[PDB]
Amino acid sequence: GHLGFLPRKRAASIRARVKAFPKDDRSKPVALTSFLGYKAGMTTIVRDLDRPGSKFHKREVVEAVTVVDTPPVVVVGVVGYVETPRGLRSLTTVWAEHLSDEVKRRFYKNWYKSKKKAFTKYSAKYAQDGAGIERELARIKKYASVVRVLVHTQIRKTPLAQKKAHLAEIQLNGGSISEKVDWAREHFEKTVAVDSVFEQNEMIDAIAVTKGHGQRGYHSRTSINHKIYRVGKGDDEANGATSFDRTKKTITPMGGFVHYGEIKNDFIMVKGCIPGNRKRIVTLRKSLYTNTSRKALEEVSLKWIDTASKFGKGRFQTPAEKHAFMGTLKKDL
Amino acid sequence: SWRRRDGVFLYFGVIANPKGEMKGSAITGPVGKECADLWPRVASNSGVVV
Amino acid sequence: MQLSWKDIPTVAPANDLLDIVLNRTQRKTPTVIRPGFKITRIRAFYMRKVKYTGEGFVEKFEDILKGFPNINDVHPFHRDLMDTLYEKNHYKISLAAISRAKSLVEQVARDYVRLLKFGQSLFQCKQLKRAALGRMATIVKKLRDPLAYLEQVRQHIGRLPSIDPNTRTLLICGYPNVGKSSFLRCITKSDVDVQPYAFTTKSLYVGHFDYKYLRFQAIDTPGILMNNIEMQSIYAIAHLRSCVLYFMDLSEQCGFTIEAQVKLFHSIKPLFANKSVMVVINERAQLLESVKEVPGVEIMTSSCQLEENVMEVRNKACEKLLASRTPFIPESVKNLKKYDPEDPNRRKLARDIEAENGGAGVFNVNLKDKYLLEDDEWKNDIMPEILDGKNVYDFLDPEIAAKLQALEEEEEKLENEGFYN
Amino acid sequence: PQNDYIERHIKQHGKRLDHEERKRKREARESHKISERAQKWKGKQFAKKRYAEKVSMRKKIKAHEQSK
RNA sequence: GGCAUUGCCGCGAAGCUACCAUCCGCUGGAUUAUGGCUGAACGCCUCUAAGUCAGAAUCCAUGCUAGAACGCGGUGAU
RNA sequence: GCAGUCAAGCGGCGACAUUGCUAUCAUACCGAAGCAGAAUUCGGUAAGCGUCUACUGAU
RNA sequence: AGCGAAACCACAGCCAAGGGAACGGGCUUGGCAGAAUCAGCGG
RNA sequence: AGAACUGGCGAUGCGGGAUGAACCGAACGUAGAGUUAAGGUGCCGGAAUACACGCUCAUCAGAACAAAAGGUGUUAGUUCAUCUAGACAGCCGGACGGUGGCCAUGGAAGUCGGAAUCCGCUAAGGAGUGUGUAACAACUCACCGGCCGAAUGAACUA
Repeated sequence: GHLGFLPRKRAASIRARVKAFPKDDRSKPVALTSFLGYKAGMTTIVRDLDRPGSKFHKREVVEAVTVVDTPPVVVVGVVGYVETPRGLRSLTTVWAEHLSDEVKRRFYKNWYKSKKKAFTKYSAKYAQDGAGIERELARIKKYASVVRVLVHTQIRKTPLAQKKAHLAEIQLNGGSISEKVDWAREHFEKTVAVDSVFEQNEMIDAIAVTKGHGQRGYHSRTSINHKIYRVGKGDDEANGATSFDRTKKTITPMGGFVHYGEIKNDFIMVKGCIPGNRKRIVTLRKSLYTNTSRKALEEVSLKWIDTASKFGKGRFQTPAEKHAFMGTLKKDL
Repeated sequence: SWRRRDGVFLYFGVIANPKGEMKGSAITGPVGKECADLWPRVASNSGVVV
Repeated sequence: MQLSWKDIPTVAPANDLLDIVLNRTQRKTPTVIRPGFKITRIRAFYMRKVKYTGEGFVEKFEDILKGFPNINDVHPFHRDLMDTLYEKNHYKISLAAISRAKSLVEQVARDYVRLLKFGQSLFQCKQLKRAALGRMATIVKKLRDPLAYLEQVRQHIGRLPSIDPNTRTLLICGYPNVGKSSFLRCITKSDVDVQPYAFTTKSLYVGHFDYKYLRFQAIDTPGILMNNIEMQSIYAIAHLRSCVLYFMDLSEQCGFTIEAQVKLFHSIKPLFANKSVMVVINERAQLLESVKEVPGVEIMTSSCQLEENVMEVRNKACEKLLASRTPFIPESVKNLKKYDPEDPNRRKLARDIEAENGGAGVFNVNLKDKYLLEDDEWKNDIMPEILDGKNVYDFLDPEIAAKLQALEEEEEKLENEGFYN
Repeated sequence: PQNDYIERHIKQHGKRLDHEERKRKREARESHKISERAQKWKGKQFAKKRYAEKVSMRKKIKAHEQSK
């Protein structure tokens, strides 16, 4: 078949490395190039086709939709890069002096046996009155032309049985790299909302390690046009309540997800399937380009999401509907 | 069966001229959307749509 | 084929066809062999090369032959017409010669294949192939004249305005530059003039026109004064199922005087009388009245600028050929003026608006304000259509509060009654 | 359709606004094109054609030279 | 229903899994042949010898895959 | 092949023309055809996609 | 868990070209690439 | 295949042709000192990126066969003519009379077809070399007049 994914050798790391990024923005302010999350699972979506000239215009359309868990990303550092004949080089790096336990644990494999005496000499130095620390920022600003921001997932919010986080370097495209570094510093230890990185109808793309069929699979993959249908928030009740049906419920299937915890945090719905599987980290990017076409220009018209249980068959969408139709039982009044 | 855009499955040799007209005036049978809509000429010559 | 020919394959000159066949056999067939290869493989190589060359030549000859129509068997009218455009005997002789050459090529190829099947030396096979190719080229090369004639005939016949003899046709005859040249142009779309020289119309122009919702067409005679053009025109006037018309001029056009025109007209007596003849004219009265000796004719004076006379004559010819409860309407709809595309103030269709703004079908359908709803303040809808596992469409009715009131008290009735004992 | 359709079009509208100039330039480039092709199995055919043309032209010139 | 190294009638998620089910599958240059400009050589002419515009599905750039297991850089720990 | 007007050289021969049967099939920037238009073939370009050594999974 | 052979073995292997009967595997010109080490396309 | 003759291998080192039986020099005790042959002198390779003449830009130059031709590619010569009576090209102009030279055609006045090409005159001209005409006409090709200032035009040969 295709020799571009051969040899059939397992990837080096579960986390999918991001290679390319957009170039620059001359006028717009600092913006995040990409976002990351975890694959919650897959469900079904039904809407009305507003795509112009469609044979099924204004007719119902059903397609599988993946749910990605995207807890608020938090910034913990900034990395400066300088152009060289050998390519980009990270000449300097800096932290925020308040690394969360989720990040400190990633620096160990025996955290239980570890003395946990990390980020002390630098943190104590960082605790000084700036003077020493500002030298690195000034050096980065003087020479660096591309700046990357270190981020990690708030695994504590997710239901995964994992405390260690992962560090991902995210690039920025805003001009006047001095503005970029100033913005990065002002956001140290702060979180960025999901809605502030991506919006509805965006033709973003995602990359993740596919499921291992076992050495088939388990490799890094990419696919463009992973359109986001609707971004949801865990605190904003009625996320599963679509625009049309507006049924009071949540996207979490009855009885939770198959071999995965219940979704109770920020999440995004993406058209079609996505690489990887449940309990796997994924990354999101804007495809590095703009897919100018009427397919992108259309708008979402979500009508209903399949939230039935996946254990056995399913006759109900929410517990409120089951009790009314099924009535009482032995285990009830 | 085959998948329909409405969200539900559906399931239950003849040839025609270049215009799609069949050799009959009282055609009947399971004339689904694959023929009732694809072949408008046949749909008029067929009574039992779907 | 029908009475029209425009799909005849181009006749490749012997040199061109020979070069094309040589290129085809050289490229498609293999070209690498050595004496150390299997002898049977080399025999098969040579046989395949020879057979491919022969088959290509034969197929090209057959395709060239099949494209040309059979003059003899097409139609007596078209046969006679082509007999004057081209030498019919030469045409048949050339076709027979091409067929004989193709048969000879087939025989040579078969004989060489049979002989080549039992070759004894590689150089012997090479010499046999060389001889076969040389003979094929020599036979093809001698067809230069017939091939050139066939190419010329194909070029000339690829645009003729031939029509079925049975179709209603009008034939116009007369001296060159009589004035009838403008007749065809006025009756039907054509590019002809009344320029003051004799043969302003060399070809047999044909043009279609309609009258009384019935199709018609007219044919202009190039000129009649044996002459090749005159013979060709006669061999189509006589055989066509049409009405023959004559034209005359007094002293300016056609050069010849009225007496000479009448004398020429009387020369077509043996065969013209059977097609409902009519005459239009662009001591002299007696000569003009002499046309009345025909069993039936009509003569009227006119001019090239007398368009109404031409229309009346056409209508008369068409007539002669042919001879041979109360509804209910929403008056409001019809009161509005009918669509006027040329009017800038017309009720522009959705097509024009979309083209101006939405362009082609790439535009999206919208129903804003389309519904005949009373209040425009809420011309936007997000229908629930589903609630608590039940369709909202089964509950959306006007002021259902009246019905719900009668059921409200049932909760209290059940509670105090005590169905739960 | 008509016996002189393309002829009628040519006589009514002539040719392109620069057809004569383009044709003259193309013919002028023939000398350069022939020389370029002569130096660029097709070579055998090109050489044979050029030699045949040269021989024919020389024979025609020599035979007609007897008039003077 | 105490047994069919693995039971039958009626069902069954999951592992498996395919339009037998689903989503997706790139945007800029340099050039071959070719169509021109200027301009000679050969005082002319011309597309080319100096340069240049348009132009190949070709080549390279864009992206994806793995990453020299002795190619490299930055950071928390002593 | 047979005989020849055949003739640059040239010791009596002789490439040249004429007289007798017997590295693309489509994918095309480009030009020609008597190509009104579609269609068409031709010279055009490209093989792009159509029609005991070695590791295929590994330490 | 423990016992425990045999066939075969001048020595044996990273490749392209030349090498005359072509045998290239130990001659020449160039390019490769890891001590140690599972497992094989239907070679 | 048969077979007359002379040299090497046979039994033959070593130097060189980077690579080898058919090649060139050279045939042989172990050694110290200097000069050669083939073969070499930019590097792997020990030796001058020496001197002078020009030749060639190959879209794979250059370091036993298709070899007859093509190039308006290049470097130099032989032959025949023009040539200061004004070289070629570049321009302007002449480019005519019998004439629509003889024959049919619808027509053909030079250029759709058949064959002669008569002939006055001039510096110069075909009853016409082509574009071109339905049939004319116009430009013009070889042939000539004016400007220009010298060597040029054509075929072959290395």
